[PDB]
Order: sequence, then structure tokens, then C-alpha cells
Amino acid sequence: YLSQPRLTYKTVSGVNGPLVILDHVKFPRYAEIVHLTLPDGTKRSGQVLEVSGSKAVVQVFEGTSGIDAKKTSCEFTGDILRTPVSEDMLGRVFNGSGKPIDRGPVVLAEDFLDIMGQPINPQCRIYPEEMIQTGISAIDGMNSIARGQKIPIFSAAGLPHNEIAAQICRQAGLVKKENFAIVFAAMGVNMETARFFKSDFEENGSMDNVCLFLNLANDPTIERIITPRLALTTAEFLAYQCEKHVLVILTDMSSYAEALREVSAAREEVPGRRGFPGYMYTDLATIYERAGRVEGRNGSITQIPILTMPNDDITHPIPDLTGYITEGQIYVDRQLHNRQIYPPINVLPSLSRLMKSAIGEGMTRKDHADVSNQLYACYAIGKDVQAMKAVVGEEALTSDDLLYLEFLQKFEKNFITQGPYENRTVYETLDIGWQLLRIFPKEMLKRIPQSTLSEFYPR
Amino acid sequence: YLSQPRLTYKTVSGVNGPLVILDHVKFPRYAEIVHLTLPDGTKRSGQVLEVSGSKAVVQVFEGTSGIDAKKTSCEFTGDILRTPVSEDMLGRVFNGSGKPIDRGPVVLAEDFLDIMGQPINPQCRIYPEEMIQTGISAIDGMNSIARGQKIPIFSAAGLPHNEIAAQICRQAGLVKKENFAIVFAAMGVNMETARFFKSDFEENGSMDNVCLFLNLANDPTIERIITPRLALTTAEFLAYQCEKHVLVILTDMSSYAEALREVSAAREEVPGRRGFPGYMYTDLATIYERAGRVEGRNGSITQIPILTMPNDDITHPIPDLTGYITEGQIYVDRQLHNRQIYPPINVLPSLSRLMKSAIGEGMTRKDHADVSNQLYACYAIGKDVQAMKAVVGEEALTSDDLLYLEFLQKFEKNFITQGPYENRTVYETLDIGWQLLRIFPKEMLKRIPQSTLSEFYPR
Amino acid sequence: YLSQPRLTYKTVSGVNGPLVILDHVKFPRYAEIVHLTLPDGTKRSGQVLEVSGSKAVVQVFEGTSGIDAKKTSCEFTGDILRTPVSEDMLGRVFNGSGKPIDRGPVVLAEDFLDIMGQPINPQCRIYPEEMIQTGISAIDGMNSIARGQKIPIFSAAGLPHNEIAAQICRQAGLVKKENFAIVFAAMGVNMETARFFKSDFEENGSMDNVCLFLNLANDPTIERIITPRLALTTAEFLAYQCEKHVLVILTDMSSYAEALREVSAAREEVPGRRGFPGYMYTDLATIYERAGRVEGRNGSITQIPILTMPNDDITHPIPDLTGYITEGQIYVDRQLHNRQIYPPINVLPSLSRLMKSAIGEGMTRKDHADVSNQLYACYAIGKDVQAMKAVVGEEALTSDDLLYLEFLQKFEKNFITQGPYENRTVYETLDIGWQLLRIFPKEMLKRIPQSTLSEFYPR
Amino acid sequence: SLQTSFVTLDEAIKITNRRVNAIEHVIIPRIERTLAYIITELDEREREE
Amino acid sequence: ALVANTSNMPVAAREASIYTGITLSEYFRDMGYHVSMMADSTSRWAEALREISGRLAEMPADSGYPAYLGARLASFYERAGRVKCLGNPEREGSVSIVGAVSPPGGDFSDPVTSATLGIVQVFWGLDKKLAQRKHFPSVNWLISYSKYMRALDE
Repeated sequence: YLSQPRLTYKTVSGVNGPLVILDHVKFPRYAEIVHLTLPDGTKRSGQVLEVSGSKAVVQVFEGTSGIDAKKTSCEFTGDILRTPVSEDMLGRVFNGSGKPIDRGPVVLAEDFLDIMGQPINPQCRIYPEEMIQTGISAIDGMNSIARGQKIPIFSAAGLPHNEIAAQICRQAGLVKKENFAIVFAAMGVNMETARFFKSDFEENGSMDNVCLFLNLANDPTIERIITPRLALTTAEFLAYQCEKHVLVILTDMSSYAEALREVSAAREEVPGRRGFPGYMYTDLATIYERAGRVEGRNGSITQIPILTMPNDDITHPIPDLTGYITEGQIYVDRQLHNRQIYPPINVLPSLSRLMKSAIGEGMTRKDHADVSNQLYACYAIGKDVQAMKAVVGEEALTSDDLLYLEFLQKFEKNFITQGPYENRTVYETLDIGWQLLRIFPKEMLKRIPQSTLSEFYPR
Repeated sequence: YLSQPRLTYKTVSGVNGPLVILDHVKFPRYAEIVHLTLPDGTKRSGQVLEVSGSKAVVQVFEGTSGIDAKKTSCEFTGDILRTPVSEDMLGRVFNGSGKPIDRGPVVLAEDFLDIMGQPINPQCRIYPEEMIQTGISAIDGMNSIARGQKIPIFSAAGLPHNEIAAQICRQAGLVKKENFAIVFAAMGVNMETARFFKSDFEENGSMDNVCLFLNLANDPTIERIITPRLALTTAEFLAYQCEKHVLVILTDMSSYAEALREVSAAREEVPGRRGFPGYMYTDLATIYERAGRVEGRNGSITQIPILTMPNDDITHPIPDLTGYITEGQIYVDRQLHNRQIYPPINVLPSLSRLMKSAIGEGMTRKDHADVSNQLYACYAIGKDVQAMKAVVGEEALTSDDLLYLEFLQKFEKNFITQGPYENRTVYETLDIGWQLLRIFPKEMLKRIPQSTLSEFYPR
Repeated sequence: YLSQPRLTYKTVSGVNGPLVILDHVKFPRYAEIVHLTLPDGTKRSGQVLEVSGSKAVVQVFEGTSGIDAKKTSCEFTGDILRTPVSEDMLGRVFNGSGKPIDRGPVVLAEDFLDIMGQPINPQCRIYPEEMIQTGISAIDGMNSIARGQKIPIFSAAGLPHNEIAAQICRQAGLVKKENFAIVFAAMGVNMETARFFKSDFEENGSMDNVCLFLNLANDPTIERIITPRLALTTAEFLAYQCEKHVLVILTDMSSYAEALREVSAAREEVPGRRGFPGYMYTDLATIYERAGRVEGRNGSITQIPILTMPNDDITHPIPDLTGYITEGQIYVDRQLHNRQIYPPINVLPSLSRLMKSAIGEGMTRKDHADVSNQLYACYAIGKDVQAMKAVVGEEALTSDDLLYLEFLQKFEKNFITQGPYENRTVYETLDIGWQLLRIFPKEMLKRIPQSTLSEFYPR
Repeated sequence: SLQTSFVTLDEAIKITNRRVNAIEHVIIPRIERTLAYIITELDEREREE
Repeated sequence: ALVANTSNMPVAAREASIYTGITLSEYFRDMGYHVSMMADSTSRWAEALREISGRLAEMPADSGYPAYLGARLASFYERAGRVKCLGNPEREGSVSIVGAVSPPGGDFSDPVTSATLGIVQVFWGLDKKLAQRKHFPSVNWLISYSKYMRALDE
């Protein structure tokens, strides 16, 4: 606590777009939170971005319209933005500023954390082990998410990245061969989609384990920047202090990146590559890397950042800088979507670098690794045979080629195509895999050891 | 009547490129005019670009060479450059600032008009309809021009855009079932071109209705910023007060745009694409839109501006911003010119927005709209076939592709190719159109209704 | 001389990157040298690149790390970097700052020359008309070297351009059927490269005629843009005051360009291409043009500014601007090196701008020019034939094409391939030329007149 | 028929392989050089801004 | 007569050299002679303008060049031409200008080549790939043009 009376200033040097420049401010802090009172009694929030002597420069969260240089007062809190956190806030819905928008009370805090936090000391970081099943076969039997990795979903604009994200929140959980929570943050979301998330989470009973942050497209752009920090700040409290596993989903990081560029312009910084700040790399790492396991504690944080690829070009700095510091990718395609496949996830370009540790005896099932590798080869071959068929015709194909075409057609129809309300656990996903693999005789399943085939292949 | 003596200053602050900065000026008026007397007696003029306190920045039209910072006398007119205009300006040649170059007297001020332009109330603007029969099949057939339209000719350096513009001027007229006055603004035009147009107007006996404004390539580059405003100001007097129909030709908006760039850079303004002022769009809109008809008048202004495209592209800011303002273009290409095709006009990237309404029963021919669309599609396809042939060879095309290739070759030879001293009517142009369309069997002419085909196709 | 005591300042205004800004300086001189001592006794030097009033901007060669603001002591020498030069610098090894590093004494000057030098009066410059016999057929035949000519080797990282330069140093003579003083500027190179040349010069028994200037990869980057001037300044003393024929070799000029680019960025100068200063050409000319013979004096300077081409990009500003200044290039590539061909010299993209005058009757043999031109035609065509045959196959070729493949194959292994110690005469090179030309019938040797074929071809 | 089938096949293979070789040795290299050229020029425009 | 302002001479002098040369050309033009001057660079002059503009801290335009680059080239080339001379003796003269340009990399896209092509009426484009084959003069003959064909047909 400070127990120091706050100072309120009526001295304003000028106002320039989103910024208000104050004067005669006593020992101002950088990143200090202040509150403005306009002549009409309207209150606004803001944050100090520059303090050059007594000339404090504050960015106003809301619009600066209506602010004068004679009557507007600025109340200083004497501190920076610290988020009230508790276990009870799980099951609540908040806006970007951390305020409730679910008609519930303000959070009754157990502590206050600096939302910027600190990096996790690498000496106490534990390599990812067990798996967190998502319920979506395309990313459980092919590229599973290890309990501690960070694997993004890259999508083009217009693809159902928000519907999949909502499905993961409803279905995700532990393998279960009470301590699992999901923190969901949507940045720059439009009103129709924001309603979708809120209503879909409430109706299906999942809300008890979801902490939802909604930053709407028409909300202040600076609030969009702290939104993912508040989500992770909660995740760190829940995960590391309350000994539980937290799945954090950061939706539309591309909208975050645009908000970050806006803040950079407010500081009159010269834009870097493709208009983005030269520090975009470390800023994404600052958010992304606040995850993983820690020594001596049973909690964990995983992340599934979701990013829209501008112009569907994976080379763009946003997916490029993200992927360069994440472990593999899910990758949602367009061809599968136009073919009316849901989920439209393309297994050939996807990768989960930690899958080798996520799956196996004692974590999922003995045959997990073998089924995945054989299915991947079979799908890749089926696509190759399909390309051949288009040139040589059906009569030019042999029996083995026909089996690969049968697999290809049934793989997409049975294994990848799921529906938004069918929850397929890791064991059902593997059983579906075997149903497709039993299309082939044993001798064609070259990537599955004979011991595995004898145990699982028949029946 | 402003019967108030003028102030003359020697309080020159400094001179920087085309800009002269004055201080200690009493109540500076924005966009005022200053007459500069150099120490050697040379008189020059300039226009105020900005004022602040007792300082003003003056844009010197004739150039700043020879100006000192001690003796140069600066006379402030007290008003905005309102230019003398007269109905008898036709049959005269003026320089880029509106002064006689033809050994005639200074134009007698029948009245004065503010060259900045007086915005016309869109409610009283009359939609253009009547088609101008230019004689050029590439225009009269496909991209027809209505009287009051705004259709610039894009070209790159070295192409015969001066010949096309000259041909339109002497062949201009209406589709019949009496003529135009010419206001010709030369901006950065070399002497060889200047005499080309001047001689063509004289040889055809047009000078009785031509007013030239010549700012040549060897003349001052700041002066040409007003030159186009002086030309249109006269056009507006003649068209809207003297009930004349005026065709306005602007020889190059690119040398104009460069003149704006020189000034914009001189005052250290924040540029946009390729170094041009962020307000280029407005500076062009205020010139291009001085066209069309108004309620209560019988005259009109039709604009056909010319723009040289740097690097042969059409994404350069100059043609890019023009395309957003004007109602289509002609776009003179280079691939047609290299093949000795004249006029070398490429019909695919060129459109005329008013074409859909200035043609059809009651204006040209019932089938005009149908013939245009079918010919356009046929040409576009022929080019795609040519693009394939270049890769697969002439031996890898089907019968239909050959029909489009035959169309493509005959289309450019018989339809587009014309010659500079032959005019064809809209009805003759369509008859040629039909000769090209009759290359195809009726079943392939999918953009012409069956009723139209049965009336004309078998003829 | 300068008899007045020099002043010492403790008036450093501030430090910004590599530039130390002093105030309160008495009558600052542009391009004067300042010596500065750091609080710990370290001595460093720099040059005034800007003066304004009482302020001066000093660029420090060693660097600005550790430069203080209160205790830094600077003194102004009162002149430009004039350096001591003497004849007995041959056989000495210096660093990039002009100091000895061979444990010998400092230079006992015969005079002091301005490192910036002076341009040679073009009226007294005498056109080169003597040939140097390099012993390399790839050069002596098709791209002859004149005495006083500027010929860099365009190379790429990993190619043996250091071996070629070393070879040239030993077996470079005259075709008048001679001991060159070599000045070797080793800048931006590792120890092993500098030791390679130093050892080779001793192995050749010529070290008493070699002056070395070393500036290694671990040396300051600002000294790397005076080292060439130090080498050339010494060369000018030897060539134009002591009438000694000097060969000046500058190691990877790209380290010069990179050192210059760093300075350009530090001073915020106008970029041209790839971030290099818009004046890069002028700066390179200052270095390169210190070459050639002068009428009335028996000395000469020949340059070989070898440079590494970044990413083998022949259009990179470094080889591009050099190509515009020097009399052509030798140019090696990876296509020859990857086949164990030495020297890996590719004649096609190479040229010697003085060859037309250094060969022929009275110089070498009268058929020299004719043999070279036809070999260029045959070599280029053989490359064109491979470009075709790679797609169409050997069966698509006729006897007219196979001859060029036979020529190309025999040309590369007989004419270009030699070995590090194969020293051929110019006459032997031409005889080899004919042996390859005799692959074709007389009618196909279309670059050679019958007045030459009838004499030489039959043999 | 064997021999005649072999006939229509030797020409078909040479014609198909020639087209494949051109794509690989002529058309794509040219597209890659164009793309790399564009990428470089775009960064040059970014720098002057 | 010839003017030397070599690459390793003061860069500012490159502007004076270009104008000095053409001024001399006009002098002889006025005397009834046909003058055919040639400046073997152009790009080096525009380069001087860029270097000075930089030192001046002026706002650059396309690729670092001054916004007024086109203004300088236009007024330079327009001093060429066949003229009737001033003076009672009724002389006839001309100045031709054959100016080289040095585009970096051979890419005909720089502000100097682009602006020049909008000014000059004859385009003698050279192809580096022809020079490599010693096909001299290395004229492209596909991109070159001359707008005086019709003038000389008579």
C-alpha cells in the first residue's frame, strides 16, 4: 500500500490527438495511470507515455474529444497498472480494461500483479511432457499439443478460426487416462463475433472453467495491447500460484499487431519493416514466452495464439515473426473450407515439434506415435495418387493406388471432418485412425512396427 | 474596389529554392499575390503558400534566381489571383501565366475570376448524355466519350499521345442521326510538340476558336502550377457564361504533379507514395472536376487531360490518383506501338464510365452496348490465348482458341488500326465490329442476346 | 611549416554514435585531425567532418567507446592528415593507421603528402600503351592488362581470388620480347589471409619490394576507409616522385564499402542503393583514379581493386559502381570453381577497356585482336547451346551446334585451366587460341577477316 | 501394334520431357529471378521512405 | 573542343561542367555552325545534385534525388535544336545533344533514365547481354526508337 493522498492537476499544456500534455506535475512516473474529469463530468482513463521533467504526456484510453486546456482535471494514482487477480474471476467475462461486463461484481482481489510481469527464469523451466487433448481429431491424432508448448493457428481472413477457437474452449481438457482452466482473450473482435464467444461459452456449460476477455474492434486500441497481458497475468496467477493447468488462447494476434503499430505512431517512432515497430519481435516474445512448466510446481501454461495471415502470405512479418519463436503450427487452409470440410485443417503443412514427447505409453496410448506417422504418410500418398489419377485416369491405377484413394476420401470425411459439437477424445481419435488404417493390408503399413500391428491392427 | 494603397516590403527573411520567405508583413493574406522587383529591375510574381504571424512563404512563379535578401522589393496586391478573362481570348496564344506571347495586347479584363475555382452545386449539375463522335474506332466503338466527360489519355514517354489528342481535337463532333472551342494548356511541353499542335490548329483553320496557354519545357516549372487553373478558368467563363462548348486539353498532368512535388519538398512537407505531397489527390480533383454541364446553361466543358506514366506502369501515384478521380481513360500502350499500330490503344485496361448511358437506341444504335461487350470479351480471351500459345505452342490450341487468335490479329489490324487522317463514324465502327464478330459462330457470342444476333449477325 | 602551438580542449559538447562533437573551438578547420586522450590514458584520433561557428564534429577512428564528456582531452593538429612517406617503406609492414607493426621504427619521412591527394591534370595524363604479361591465358589473351590500367577481380566468398592476386604478383612481366614495387592493402581480412600474402611475398623472394598495410577483421572499421588512401599515397610518392613502377592491390574493396556505409548511416547521409551513400561513386573514384602514367615521368601505378560480390550479385552497388570507374574486370565465378578449374576466370562477363591499344602489330602479334573476338563469339555461343540442349536434348542439335560444345569443352580445359604455377607467354596463348579456332571451318569464323585466316588458320 | 504403340510413346515421352525441362530450366528460373528482383526493389522503396 | 571534369574531381563542379559545355555549344550555334555536343555521363551530374541536396538537408524525391531533377534535365535538353540565329547576317545553326546515362545495374528504372526518356526524342538503348558477347555496338534494337523517322522521310 502507499497511503499517500493523490494529486489532481488542472494544468494542461496542450492536447494532440490521443495525447494530453500536462504541466507542473510532481515527480511523475512512466506508465502511471491517471483519471481525467471533463467539464461535462465525464471520466476517462489514460496512461503516461512520456515524462520529460514536469511535462507529463498521457495517452487517453477513450477519445480525447471534449477535453480543454483550462478546466479538465487529471488525477494521478501514484502507481502503474496492476491487475486484481483471484481464483474467483474464473467464470467471469471482462472487457479489455479488466472491468466486468457480465453484470457481476468487480473482482474481489486476492493480489495485484504487474501485467508486464517478468521473464521466467530458464534454470527452472521444465521441458513439456504430458498432453492436453483438444477434442479435435485433426490436432489430437496428427499434431497434438504438449502440456507446455506454444503452437499458433495460422488462418487466412474469412476462414472459421473463431469457430474452431470456440470449439477448443468447449472441448479441451486433460486426457483422463478439476485442475484445468482456460483463459481466452479476443483482441479487436467485432460485436457479432464477441457475442458468439460469450453466448456459446455460457450456453454449453463451459464457462465454469473459462476466463473470458473481450476487446472489441471499436474499443480503445491501447486497451487491446494490455488485454493479452491481463489474460496472461491471470494465467500466471492461476497456473503457478494455484497449482493448476491453464490453456491460454490469444485470438487475432494480427489485430494486436495493428494496435501495437498505432501505439508506436503515438510515440512518433519511425516505422520499421512493413510499417511495424523494430521491437515487434521482442514484444511478441514478451507475450508468447510467459508459458511452460516450472520446477517444483504442478501447474503449467500452454498457448494457442491464433493469427490471420494478411493476403494469405505466410511470409508477412506477423506470421513470420510469430512462427520464428513458436514450436510448430496448426495452419487452417482455404481449399478444405471451400470443400465444406469442418474443421478445414490441412495436416500436411502443420507440425507440432513437441508431439514426440506429448504422446506415448503413460500419457496417451502405446500406439499413438505409430498411428500418426502412418496416417500422415497415407494421406500424403493419397494426395499424390489423386494427382496421378487426374492425369492417367482410373483405369490406369493399380490396386494399391485405389486403396490410397479410398483412404484419402474416407480420411477427410471420417477423420478430419468432425462438426462443431462432436467431442472426440484422444482414444476415439486413435480408434478412428485404426478404422482407416485397416483399409490396408498389414504389409503396406510400413511405418508401424509388427509388434504394434499384432496388438492393435486386428478387430 | 480595394482603393487602398499597396504595401511594398524589403523585409526579406530568406530565399530557399522556389520559395521566398518574408517577415514583418502586416496582416498577411493567405494565397495573396506578391510582385517581386529584383535589384536589376526584373519583375516577377509569386503566390503565398502559407502565412504565420508576420512571416509568409511566397511561391515564385518565374523563378528565384537573382533574388537577394536586402534590396528585392515585395509588393502585396491585397487580393487573390483573380485573372482577367474575356470572350475574345479565342484566337490568342498566351504563356504559362496568361500573358501575351503572340505579339498581341494584354487581354482586356472583361471580367475577373478567381482561378481557385468556384464549386458548383451538385444539385444543379446536369448529367452528360450526348456522345462525342471522335472518329477513332477504339473510342467511338468501345470506350465512347460523352460531352462533359473526364477521360484522360494515359501514355508513356515516346508513344504517339500527341497525335491522338490532336486527331481528336480536329475530328471532334457529335453523333448525328456545331463544333468545340479549344482551350489548350501546355505544361512542360517541348518546342517540337508545341509547334506540332500550333501548326495543326492553323492548317485545319481552327485558330478562330483556339486559345493556347504555353508553358514550355524550357519555361519556369513553378509557373505551370497555375497554368492549368488559368486554362480551366477561361474554359469556365466561355462555357458557363458565353454558352460555348469547350474541349479542354491538358498536355501533361505529370509535369504538373512534378511541379507540386518540387514545392511540397521545398516546404518540407510529409510526403506520401514516391515523394509526392499527401494532398496530391485534392490538387488534382480541384482541376479535373471543372467539367460537365450546369442547369440553365447550354454550354459545357469536356476534359481530355494527358498523363505520361513514369516507368510505363499504371500504379504510379500520378496515374493512380487520376484514375480515382476521372471517369475512365484511353491508356495508350507500348506493345501496340512497337507493332506499328496506330492508334496504339489497349482496350482492356481502359474504360469509359459514361459509355453505358451515352449509347443505345435514340443516341447511336440499338446494338451498340452489346457489340462493345462482346468485342471486349473476345479481345480479352484472345490475349489469354496468346499468353498460352507463347508457352504451349500453336500446335497445342483447340479450334475455339484459334478463332480467338484469328480474332485478335484481325481485330487489331482491321478495327483498332485506323491512321491519323481518317475518321470513321460510330455506325461505320460498329459495322466493322460486326465483321470481326462474324468470325465466330453465333453460339460463341455469349454476351449478345439472341434477338440482337438475329437482327445484325447474318447481314 | 606550422610554428604556432596547438590548442588542447576539454570542451566536448556531446557524443552521438561514432561522432564526438566539440564546442568552444577557436577557428575550426574543416578536415583537420584531432588527437584525443580518454580518462584512462588511451590515445585515439579523428577528423573534423563538419565545422559551424564554435562547434566541430570529430569522427574518431578507433571508436567512441569509453569517450568521456568532462575528462576527455582533445588537441587540434592544425592540418589535414598528411602522412610521412619515404622510399624505404618498401619492405615494411604497416597497420591501417599508418603505424609500423613489424617491430621496426616509425617512418623517417622524406616528405609529408596529403592523404586526400590531388587529381592528376588530364592534360598531362598520358594514355597507357604498354602491356603487362600476367602469364594467365584467360587474361593475357582475351582481357589484356596494360601498365597503368585499373583491373579489379570480381569474386565471391570462398573463391581463390587471393591465390590469383598472389600469382599475378610473382609472374607479372612485360611482353616486350622488370621489378614492380607492390603495395598490398589488407583490409577487412582475417589473420590467415594477411599471413598468406605476407608468406607468399617472402616465398617469392620479393619482400624487399613489398609494402604492406594491414587492417584486420578485428581492427576498427573507420580506419578501413583510409587504408586504401595510405597505400595509394605511398604509391604516388614512389611512382610520380621516384619513377618506380608500382602495383597496388586492394583486398576485398567490399570491406571498404561496408565501412563507408556505416559512416554514411552514422551521419544520416542520403542513401542510394542497398543503404550505401549517394556519393559512393565519387568516394570510390577518389580511391580508384589514383592510377595511370603521367607524361614526362617514367613511373606508373597499376591497380587491382579485388572485391567480393555480395551473394554473387553482379549488379550490387559495389561491383556496379566499380565497373563504371575501372577499365573493366577479370571476374571469377563459382561455376568454374565448382568444377576444380583454376584459375576460375569467366571471360564472358569480363572486359579490358585498354585492350584495343595494348595488343597487335608492334605490341604482341597482329592477329591478337582477331583471335580474341572470335573466341568470345565461340565461347558465348557454346554457352547458348548448353542453355538450349538442357531442354531439347542432344538429339535436337545439329553439327553446327556440336562444334560449339566441342569448342566450349576444349576451351575451358585447354585455355582457362592452367594451375597456380603455370606461366604461359602471350604468344603461346594465341597459338592455343588458334588450336581451338581450328575446331571450326573457315566460313564459321565470322569475326576474323580472310586477310588473317589465310595466314594463321592453315598452320 | 507393340512397335506402333512404342512409336507414339517415344515421341510422347520426348515431347513431355522437353516441356518439363523448359519449365524447370527456362520458365521457373525466370519467375524466381523476377520475384527476387521485385522483393529487392520493394525493400529499396521502403528504405527511402 | 572538350571539357574534362573527371570522376575524382570536385563533385560540385559536375553541374558547372554540364552547363559550361552547352553554353559553349550555343556560342558556336549562334555563328552559323552545326554543333553536336555530347556529355558522357548525365547520371554523374544528377549524382552531384543528389550529394549537394543531401548536404543541404533538402527533402528528397524518388530514390534520393532532388524533386527538381526533372526541371534541370528539361531545361538542359531544350537548349538543343536547329535554329534561325539572332543577328542581321541570317545564320542557321543547331546544337545536338548526345548524352550518356549510367543506370545502376543496367535497370532502366532510375529517376535519371526515366526522366531522360521523357525528354529525349531518340532512344539508343544498349543491352549488357549483347556487350558480353562483344556484339558492338550493343544496341538492343527492340526497345530503342527514333521519333525523327517521319521528319527524315523527305
